[PDB]
Amino acid sequence: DGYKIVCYYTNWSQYRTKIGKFMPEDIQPELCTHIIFAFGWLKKGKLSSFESNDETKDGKTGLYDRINALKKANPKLKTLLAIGGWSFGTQKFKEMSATRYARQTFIYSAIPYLRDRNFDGLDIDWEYPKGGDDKKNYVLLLKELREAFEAEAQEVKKPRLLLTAAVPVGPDNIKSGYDVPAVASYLDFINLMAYDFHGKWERETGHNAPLYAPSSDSEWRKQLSVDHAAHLWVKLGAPKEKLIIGMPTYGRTFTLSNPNNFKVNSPASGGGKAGEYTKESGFLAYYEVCEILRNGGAYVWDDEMKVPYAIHGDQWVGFDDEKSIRNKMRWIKDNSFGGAMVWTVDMDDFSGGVCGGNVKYPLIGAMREELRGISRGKDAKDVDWASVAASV
Ligand SMILES: CC(=O)N[C@@H]1[C@@H](O)[C@H](O[C@@H]2O[C@H](CO)[C@@H](O[C@@H]3O[C@H](CO)[C@@H](O)[C@H](O)[C@H]3NC(C)=O)[C@H](O)[C@H]2NC(C)=O)[C@@H](CO)O[C@H]1O
Ligand SMILES: CC(=O)N[C@@H]1[C@@H](O)[C@H](O[C@@H]2O[C@H](CO)[C@@H](O[C@@H]3O[C@H](CO)[C@@H](O)[C@H](O)[C@H]3NC(C)=O)[C@H](O)[C@H]2NC(C)=O)[C@@H](CO)O[C@H]1O
Repeated sequence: DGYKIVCYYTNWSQYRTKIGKFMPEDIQPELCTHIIFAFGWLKKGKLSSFESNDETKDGKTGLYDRINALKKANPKLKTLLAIGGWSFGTQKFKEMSATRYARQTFIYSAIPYLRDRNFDGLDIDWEYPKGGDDKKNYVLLLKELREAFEAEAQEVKKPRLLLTAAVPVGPDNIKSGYDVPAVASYLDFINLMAYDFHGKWERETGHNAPLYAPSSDSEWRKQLSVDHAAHLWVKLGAPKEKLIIGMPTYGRTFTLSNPNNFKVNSPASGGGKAGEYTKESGFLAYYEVCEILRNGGAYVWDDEMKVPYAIHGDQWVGFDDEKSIRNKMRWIKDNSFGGAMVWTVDMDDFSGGVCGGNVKYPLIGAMREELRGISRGKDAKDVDWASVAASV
């Protein structure tokens, strides 16, 4: 019991190079209370493997087993398999949820799939149900999943499979797709995706995950904050304790139209240049942001949003650091939410070698410290970026 620390592990992190290369054994068994494996997949309406190397076959241990092997060292650890995500899209969910036969086909495939692979539950990551049909059918899917999980638990006499979901922070997305009271009822807990609030799809800089909106925000734009989103879900009927608030170990990047105009809400010409390890314009891992800050980048703390951003030339990144993460943990406690969720475990400074404080998992370690009272170790000190990096 207590606050949850819910960590997403992404199976594509296995393909990154050099400092970016991540494997299940890089996760400390005691780091998180839950590890969610992103992702499984759907084939012919049934739960299936994303890639053959997630599976164990021919004496070669797959990623599923290597993640679940962490429970040998920490038997309290729970694992779940996520289905969906951005790549997965919506059409396969629409089809699977559209009829009782399609739903039950999925459900009775999901239970043995999970049990045979020693997963403790299923995380539904449909992005996103949209429109009245999806809104109803999503509730029906969760409802039938939950009652089938309940029936199985009683028949096999094992603890029940968990059912969770990752849900959006955009008010339009929420209203269109989510019957919040029913959704909240059928889920064990709710992974609030409190990030991607702003990014290269907009023509001005904005933070990936501001706790509060800046005052320069239009009052439409003010809805886009962690604080507003979490409270919206409560207002709509989600129990506070079921809300696990997402925390990004990444930032979103912009190229400034003019390097002299570098504050939040400054004109941008597009996304920031790709990182060496994550190789995607508009995006950087926390440890890629660290390299910037240790190589001439300027650090700004925004005391309105309670988050930092970094500038280097015309490159702008809104990210979370040990300071913003600790402050969000205090806000989690002050508001009695259920804990913190992390996207992802593989973009923290997991080696402890990149950000300079010589602490493995500085961000997630900070989450666990603040929420569960577990020290990150003897001389584990937050990097003070205001001193380490340049200023504006
Ligand atoms: C839990 C939740 O709903 N997750 C959201 C994530 O989907 C999202 O991250 C992106 O996820 C997609 C899959 O959903 C990634 O696609 C894969 O990307 C790598 C290369 O980057 C590739 O090697 C994989 O094979 C590929 N798979 C296939 C089969 O498509 C995508 O890269 C992710 N990348 C980024 C930069 O986000 C995150 C981020 O917003 O939000 C989650 O909540
Ligand atoms: C045509 C156009 O660009 N329209 C914009 C809308 O898309 C935008 O909504 C935001 O869309 C972007 C993508 O266009 C979302 O970012 C994506 O987030 C997913 C996970 O949430 C991530 O896996 C993707 O990688 C990422 N895409 C990119 C390109 O980085 C973003 O989450 C949407 N907004 C919110 C609040 O969730 C809105 C913005 O006003 O309208 C147009 O600008």
